Amino acid sequence: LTRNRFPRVGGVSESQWEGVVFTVSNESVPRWVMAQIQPAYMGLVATQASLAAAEAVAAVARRRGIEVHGPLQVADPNDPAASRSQVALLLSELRRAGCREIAVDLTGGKLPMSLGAFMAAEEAGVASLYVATDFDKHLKVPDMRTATLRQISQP
Amino acid sequence: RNRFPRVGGVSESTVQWEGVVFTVSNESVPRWVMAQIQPAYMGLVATQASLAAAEAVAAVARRRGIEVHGPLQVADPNDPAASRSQVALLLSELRRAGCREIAVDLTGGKLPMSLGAFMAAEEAGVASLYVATDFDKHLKVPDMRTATLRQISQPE
RNA sequence: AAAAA
Repeated sequence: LTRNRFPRVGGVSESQWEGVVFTVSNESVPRWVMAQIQPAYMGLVATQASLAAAEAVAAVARRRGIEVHGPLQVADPNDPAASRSQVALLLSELRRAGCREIAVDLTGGKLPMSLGAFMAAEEAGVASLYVATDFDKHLKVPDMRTATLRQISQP
Repeated sequence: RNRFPRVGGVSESTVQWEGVVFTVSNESVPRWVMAQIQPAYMGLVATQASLAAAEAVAAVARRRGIEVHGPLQVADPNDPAASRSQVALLLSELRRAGCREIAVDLTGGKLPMSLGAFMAAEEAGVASLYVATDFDKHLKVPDMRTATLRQISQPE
């Protein structure tokens, strides 16, 4: 059979990975993951609309001494194939730079961006992560006081 | 090592899928998908919070002659494992009930629910779909008029 | 809030 199999699904990581690749829609959630994981390497995949947010994340990362790859851009946030291709490129680029353990944080972007990132993570044998939060009812944004680093799959 | 040989594309057919399983957050998108695919069977996975919306979808479907399975429930929308288990059961239940071509619509529910549904679809060799819209910047809502059925993955 | 909004 050629059918895919997911032997380890779910769970929580509360720190390890030294590299993280993000799909990007906002800057605050990747900045939180950066503070939790303290990676030495970072990859970023964004859209035209979220490019500025991704550049804000990279600017904070560089001032902490993190090696940043990207932001790479996808032309269509609805297309899972473009996000798969760009995340797979960054995972390869991080590995060729010496990065060992890498995770893909697929929280940001539209669902096809996250699903393409997941497929690229699975094809590379790397873990996929998701930042679970409750919604801040009074500030109308994710409540990062509630943030938990959940694990989607560990190949 | 998993591999995804067929990723992306656009789907336009009222006869390709006999059944659709939804992860549920709202009733509007599943009702749109029902109209487009016109399935004979439907499965539904919900949380305690989205159970009422899933029941609204089921009620509409029953009155159109669709055989509805579920809603099954997951305790936590942030955990992929429960959604994966419940979608896997529904895919099996639909196959046992006579449904030969099933899709999983990933659009609804929290992202971990969708990711669990994707993993169950892949393990069952069934296709995953997404309802793409452009943002209706006038109403600050997804623009349902722009809705197109996207293919996420088509397992071999 | 759970269709990047």
